[PDB]
Amino acid sequence: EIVLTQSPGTLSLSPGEGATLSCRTSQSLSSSSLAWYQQKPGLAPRLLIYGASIRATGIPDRFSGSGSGTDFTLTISRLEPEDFAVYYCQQYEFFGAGTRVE
Amino acid sequence: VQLRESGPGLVKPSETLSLSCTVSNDSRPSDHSWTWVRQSPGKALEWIGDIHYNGATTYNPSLRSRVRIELDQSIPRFSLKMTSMTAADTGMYYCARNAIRIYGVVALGEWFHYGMDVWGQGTAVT
Amino acid sequence: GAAGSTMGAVQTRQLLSGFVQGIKQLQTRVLAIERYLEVQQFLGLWGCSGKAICCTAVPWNTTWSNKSEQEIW
Amino acid sequence: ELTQPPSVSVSPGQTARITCSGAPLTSRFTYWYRQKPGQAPVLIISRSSQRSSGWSGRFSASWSGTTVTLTIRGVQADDEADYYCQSSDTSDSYKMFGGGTKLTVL
Amino acid sequence: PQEMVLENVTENFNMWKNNMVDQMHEDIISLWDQSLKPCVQLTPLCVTLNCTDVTGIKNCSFNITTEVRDKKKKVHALFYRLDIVPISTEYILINCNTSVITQICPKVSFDPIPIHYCAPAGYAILKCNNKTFNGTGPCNNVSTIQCTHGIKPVVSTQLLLNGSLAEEDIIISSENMMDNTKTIIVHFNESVGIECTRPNNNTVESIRIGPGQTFYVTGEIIGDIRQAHCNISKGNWSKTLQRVKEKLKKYYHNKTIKFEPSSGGDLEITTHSFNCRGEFFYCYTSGLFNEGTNGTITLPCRIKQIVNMWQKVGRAMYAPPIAGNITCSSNITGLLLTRDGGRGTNGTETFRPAGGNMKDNWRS
Amino acid sequence: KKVHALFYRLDIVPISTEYILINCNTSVITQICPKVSFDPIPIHY
Amino acid sequence: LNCTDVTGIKNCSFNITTEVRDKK
Amino acid sequence: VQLVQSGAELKKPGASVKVSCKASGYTFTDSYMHWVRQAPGQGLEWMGWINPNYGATNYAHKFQGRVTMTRDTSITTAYMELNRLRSDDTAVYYCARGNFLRVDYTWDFQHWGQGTLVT
Ligand SMILES: *[C@@H]1O[C@H](CO)[C@@H](O[C@@H]2O[C@H](CO)[C@@H](O[C@@H]3O[C@H](CO[C@H]4O[C@H](CO)[C@@H](O)[C@H](O[C@H]5O[C@H](CO)[C@@H](O)[C@H](O)[C@@H]5O)[C@@H]4O)[C@@H](O)[C@H](O[C@H]4O[C@H](CO)[C@@H](O)[C@H](O)[C@@H]4O)[C@@H]3O)[C@H](O)[C@H]2NC(C)=O)[C@H](O)[C@H]1NC(C)=O
Ligand SMILES: *[C@@H]1O[C@H](CO)[C@@H](O[C@@H]2O[C@H](CO)[C@@H](O[C@@H]3O[C@H](CO[C@H]4O[C@H](CO)[C@@H](O)[C@H](O)[C@@H]4O)[C@@H](O)[C@H](O[C@H]4O[C@H](CO)[C@@H](O)[C@H](O)[C@@H]4O)[C@@H]3O)[C@H](O)[C@H]2NC(C)=O)[C@H](O)[C@H]1NC(C)=O
Ligand SMILES: *[C@@H]1O[C@H](CO)[C@@H](O[C@@H]2O[C@H](CO)[C@@H](O[C@@H]3O[C@H](CO)[C@@H](O)[C@H](O)[C@@H]3O)[C@H](O)[C@H]2NC(C)=O)[C@H](O)[C@H]1NC(C)=O
Ligand SMILES: *[C@@H]1O[C@H](CO)[C@@H](O[C@@H]2O[C@H](CO)[C@@H](O)[C@H](O)[C@H]2NC(C)=O)[C@H](O)[C@H]1NC(C)=O
Ligand SMILES: *[C@@H]1O[C@H](CO)[C@@H](O[C@@H]2O[C@H](CO)[C@@H](O)[C@H](O)[C@H]2NC(C)=O)[C@H](O)[C@H]1NC(C)=O
Ligand SMILES: *[C@@H]1O[C@H](CO)[C@@H](O[C@@H]2O[C@H](CO)[C@@H](O)[C@H](O)[C@H]2NC(C)=O)[C@H](O)[C@H]1NC(C)=O
Ligand SMILES: *[C@@H]1O[C@H](CO)[C@@H](O[C@@H]2O[C@H](CO)[C@@H](O)[C@H](O)[C@H]2NC(C)=O)[C@H](O)[C@H]1NC(C)=O
Ligand SMILES: *[C@@H]1O[C@H](CO)[C@@H](O)[C@H](O)[C@H]1NC(C)=O
Ligand SMILES: *[C@@H]1O[C@H](CO)[C@@H](O)[C@H](O)[C@H]1NC(C)=O
Ligand SMILES: *[C@@H]1O[C@H](CO)[C@@H](O)[C@H](O)[C@H]1NC(C)=O
Ligand SMILES: *[C@@H]1O[C@H](CO)[C@@H](O)[C@H](O)[C@H]1NC(C)=O
Ligand SMILES: *[C@@H]1O[C@H](CO)[C@@H](O)[C@H](O)[C@H]1NC(C)=O
Ligand SMILES: *[C@@H]1O[C@H](CO)[C@@H](O)[C@H](O)[C@H]1NC(C)=O
Ligand SMILES: *[C@@H]1O[C@H](CO)[C@@H](O)[C@H](O)[C@H]1NC(C)=O
Ligand SMILES: *[C@@H]1O[C@H](CO)[C@@H](O)[C@H](O)[C@H]1NC(C)=O
Ligand SMILES: *[C@@H]1O[C@H](CO)[C@@H](O)[C@H](O)[C@H]1NC(C)=O
Ligand SMILES: *[C@@H]1O[C@H](CO)[C@@H](O)[C@H](O)[C@H]1NC(C)=O
Ligand SMILES: *[C@@H]1O[C@H](CO)[C@@H](O)[C@H](O)[C@H]1NC(C)=O
Repeated sequence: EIVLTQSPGTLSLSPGEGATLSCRTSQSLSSSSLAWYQQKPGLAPRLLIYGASIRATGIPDRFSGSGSGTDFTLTISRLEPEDFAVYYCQQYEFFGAGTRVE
Repeated sequence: VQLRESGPGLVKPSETLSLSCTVSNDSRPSDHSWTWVRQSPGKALEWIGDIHYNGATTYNPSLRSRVRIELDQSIPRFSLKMTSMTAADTGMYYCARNAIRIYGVVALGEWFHYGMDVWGQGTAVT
Repeated sequence: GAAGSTMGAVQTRQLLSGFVQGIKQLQTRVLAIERYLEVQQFLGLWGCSGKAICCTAVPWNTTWSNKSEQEIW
Repeated sequence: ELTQPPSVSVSPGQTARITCSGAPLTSRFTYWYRQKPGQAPVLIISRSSQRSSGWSGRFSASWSGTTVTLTIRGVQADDEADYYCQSSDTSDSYKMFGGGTKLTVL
Repeated sequence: PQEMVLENVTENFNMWKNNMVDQMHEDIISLWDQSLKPCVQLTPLCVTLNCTDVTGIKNCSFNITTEVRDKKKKVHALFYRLDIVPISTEYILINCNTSVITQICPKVSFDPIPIHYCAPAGYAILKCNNKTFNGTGPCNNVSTIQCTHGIKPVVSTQLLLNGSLAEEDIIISSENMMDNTKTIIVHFNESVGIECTRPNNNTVESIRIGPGQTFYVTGEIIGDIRQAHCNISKGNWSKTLQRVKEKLKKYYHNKTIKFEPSSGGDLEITTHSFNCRGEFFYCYTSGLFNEGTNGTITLPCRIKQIVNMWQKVGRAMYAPPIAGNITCSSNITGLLLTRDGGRGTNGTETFRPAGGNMKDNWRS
Repeated sequence: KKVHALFYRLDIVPISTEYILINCNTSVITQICPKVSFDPIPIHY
Repeated sequence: LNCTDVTGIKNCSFNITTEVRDKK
Repeated sequence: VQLVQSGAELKKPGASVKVSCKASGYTFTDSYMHWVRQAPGQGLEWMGWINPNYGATNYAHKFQGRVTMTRDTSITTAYMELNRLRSDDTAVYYCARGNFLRVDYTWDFQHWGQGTLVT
């Protein structure tokens, strides 16, 4: 029932640029309830941020995020070639559709 | 316990037989399955089907299309409507009281039939 | 009993006597003895061996959330 | 489907073993009834108890495998009658009778 | 056991991040391990069992090394089908090849007597007296006590038995209802009578297996082999459940509130288990959580002797049998639930009973 | 291995010539350890 | 232990009382 | 953390698959074994979790009645059996261990297995 819409767009960008990604939550939840995922083309997804601010092990420093209530946001400062893949916002149980970067 | 039947007797082909059965001097009709059987001359007994006071009913697999069974009518009664009866299949019809000895909680299936404890006087039908 | 009471308007009679009054329940009692000695030693080192309320020679800094007597008591 | 021999013959004073065999009998009780010519059937072998499956009188029943034998100690001329076994299928879907055995006294 | 009310005091209680549950669990483990040290160990009894039908009960014949070690004696015993596994008619006692079965000692009762918890020197226990207190958050007025009330350490799975009733209203609690991996506790303010029984007339036979070691078995049931059943009344139940439904309407987005049976799982969690007089019942609850007048909701039950609760890898427990019948009258004062997830739409929330994670039974 | 031993009649009970050690079927016999003397030395309190 | 040569290592075959006590 | 999943195969209408998520090298008992369905080039879905010490399982409302999730702890291998598959069940299937496994109490799926692309 917790609806997790995601912003449109395909982000036709080159390496070295930035990227702003966002995910919306349908109820007033704290920051601990939302996480972000890299979705690779045909490989196992991995976790970056759990709790909307705490980074995970084996992850570079270029990814940061914040948000409380609604309109949670992820920002990447330097898009390496491997970072041009899909990105998912995970709730308790319902995953996200996934905003696209080319 | 006594069972007394009542019907036309003289039944022609392609007609619906009807045989009601009054039950007398029975303290607890609810705890006995009530069934009909038949015996034609020179043949073994054939089971028509049984009913209970809960409402559960079960008929013979290769007679059910013809027969249906009636329910309680204050005075403990149960009947047998046999549509499309033929004169090639006649016989002597009996009411019977498949008694039930209950030994545990009857909801959990903790019961077993004592058998056809009492039998009616029987009526020959054509 | 005076937990929700304001500071203005009992320590020795009621609360302080309740600090000493298998291996598990022996460890918790040795630990009770250690905490009673680690508080009584602190008081003895602050010149408060036999008394419960002590005025001390350390002035109250303005940086330790300075509040008036009316606000506090 | 139940089945039993058409007839069994035994002299007065000895014992006859009417046998009844079928598929559901390895899991369900086998009742027996006695029928005279014209008169209504009566109950001769009943299930008095869940486990004992006992009897009280000259009739008795013995179970083994898929066959049940009605055994009548002390046969008399009055006992000359048809005997019908009954079993109640694999599940409680329908009751069903056997072909009947006519006991004749020599 | 002194109590003193604390006026004008508000404290942020937390039922879930508590430590007395994590100490009560370990103290139950410690006492159950200590109490089963001078008791029989059924390692010699792990032998081939010639088991035939007596139903769910098997007549098993086997041989043993008797008190005179160079002599073997053949004995018989009635074992339930849940207490044996095949290896034909050859069986072995369940959890022999993973655990060391330990017979529960006769002449030492394992009754859950009330247990108070008294704080040590220098500490205190605060009790929250607010009647509508769900388990988390501030309390209107509290009370410092030395020793807690009588806490019966019951063992259950889906219905909390012989607990403490809520004073005024039904009390529902979770860490976070939108999280689905977290059991929802519901406290009834009105007790529901539940009378349950094992109606089999057992005869206990003693088997000597060593110097002073005795092994008590069932043998020669007398009369009908009847089924253990657990009666609840359809009057008070579904009234209490309708009240629970009304209360669970408010703590979520508006949706129809209605109940489903338990999911798949170990007979230890798919059925309301407990312990009555040392006999372990496993009563199915499909007749309670499946959709109204006076009657009875008679539940089938399966008796299990070899049980391993608070699952310790390498330990089991043979609960000895009792002659005659027993009866099990208790007071349901609670209910453990969980919530199915998914994008199921239709605006109906399916609540199933949940079991395991034994600490919940002492969080209540 | 077959062995022999002299046992007093008070230390065995019959079950003929077949016997068993007394209090086997009620108690767990424990041999008193050699090289550890059980002398009642004086004990102060 | 019925031990033969496999060096300082011996291949030893022997029998045991398994989890079912009346089977070797 | 080592998770070794099984291989996929197209299953006709009415068959049954039994996919496995054989684990190694950690405390299997104190670890949820959530299952996750990847729709083809689409958003993920939550099949269900399985506590392996008791088997206590919760599936999704979509697949409630069509799936069943057994676990084996002796060999520390969890299972997931899916009956009555249709042709619309085209997806990939992974097993994720999380929900207080990592520091945060909320569902934080870190380690993932090998994938299984039963159509
Ligand atoms: C839960 O709820 C249920 C109801 O839902 C509670 O009550 C149970 O109800 C059922 C009926 O629904 C009760 O059935 C009755 O059972 C007895 C059977 O007698 C048993 O005990 C005797 C011991 O002395 C024994 O003799 C009986 O017969 C055996 O032996 C004879 C020997 O020949 C043999 O023929 C039999 O086949 C048996 O082997 C038997 O073991 C009986 O009293 C009742 O029937 C008679 O009684 C009444 C009047 O007395 C009459 O109306 C009947 O027609 C008949 O004459 C009946 O079948 C059941 O007993 C109840 N359950 C229990 C456990 O007792 C149940 O109690 C609730 N549980 C709890 C915990 O509260
Ligand atoms: C929830 O709470 C209820 C209420 O407390 C519990 O039900 C009681 O459970 C106790 C403990 O098992 C039961 O007590 C037992 O009762 C038996 C019957 O006793 C009667 O009959 C004997 C004669 O046979 C009389 O002497 C006696 O006075 C009674 O009239 C006995 O078999 C038991 O005695 C055995 O255990 C004691 C240990 O205390 C030994 O000393 C004895 O030697 C003997 O082995 C025992 O007394 C009690 O009857 C139950 N009450 C009711 C109303 O049913 C529930 O168990 C509890 N629920 C859960 C899940 O724990
Ligand atoms: C148990 O009871 C406590 C209160 O005793 C409940 O706490 C309540 O929690 C909700 C959120 O889960 C709070 O709602 C929101 O709170 C924020 C401030 O934290 C506020 O800005 C929002 O507008 C909104 O009100 C709520 O305030 C809080 N307290 C009360 C008194 O309602 C808790 O949810 C209960 N839980 C269970 C499972 O029973
Ligand atoms: C403590 O009790 C007080 C009342 O004495 C509760 O405050 C209100 O209680 C009423 C009646 O139940 C509710 O309708 C209100 O919503 C409560 N107010 C608030 C702000 O919640 C108080 O909630 C109780 N505390 C707990 C934890 O239940
Ligand atoms: C348990 O709580 C329920 C719910 O508040 C109480 O049921 C109410 O009982 C009163 C009695 O006067 C009725 O007027 C209300 O309509 C009832 N409410 C509902 C929702 O049915 C119940 O009385 C409480 N039990 C105890 C023992 O206090
Ligand atoms: C359970 O079975 C035992 C079997 O012995 C019954 O005990 C017998 O009870 C009868 C009652 O008529 C007495 O005549 C016997 O002497 C008893 N035998 C012994 C060895 O005590 C017992 O009554 C049965 N229990 C129930 C509830 O039926
Ligand atoms: C279930 O709770 C009821 C009360 O709600 C208990 O009934 C009381 O039991 C005590 C036992 O000391 C008796 O003194 C009272 O007279 C009973 N009260 C009423 C109103 O009947 C009942 O015993 C509880 N059940 C169990 C099994 O403990
Ligand atoms: C009913 O049968 C009993 C059997 O004992 C008999 O005494 C009684 O007279 C009968 N009653 C009627 C009304 O036929
Ligand atoms: C609580 O506050 C009120 C404020 O009027 C005060 O009268 C009362 O004494 C306080 N409680 C205690 C225990 O002192
Ligand atoms: C007390 O205040 C003075 C003000 O100059 C400050 O330098 C000093 O650090 C303070 N002392 C403490 C212990 O904070
Ligand atoms: C079990 O006991 C029966 C008793 O008749 C015997 O015939 C049978 O051989 C036994 N089974 C085994 C496997 O030894
Ligand atoms: C048990 O031991 C006895 C010794 O007399 C032997 O006869 C029997 O076959 C053995 N059977 C089983 C099933 O262990
Ligand atoms: C304070 O706690 C006492 C305990 O005796 C209780 O009677 C009283 O109702 C509580 N106060 C309120 C406002 O509920
Ligand atoms: C249970 O045992 C008692 C003790 O004799 C007996 O009075 C009662 O009839 C028995 N009931 C059942 C249902 O087994
Ligand atoms: C077994 O012990 C009893 C006392 O419990 C004793 O009287 C008896 O003699 C012992 N058995 C044998 C065979 O000696
Ligand atoms: C050891 O095993 C071999 C296998 O061939 C066998 O021939 C030999 O007799 C065994 N030795 C003994 C001492 O049993
Ligand atoms: C061990 O036991 C088996 C039992 O089959 C027997 O065949 C073998 O000779 C025994 N051998 C040794 C060396 O212990
Ligand atoms: C041995 O234990 C395993 C679990 O470790 C169990 O699955 C198996 O059934 C047991 N063996 C036998 C022969 O029952």
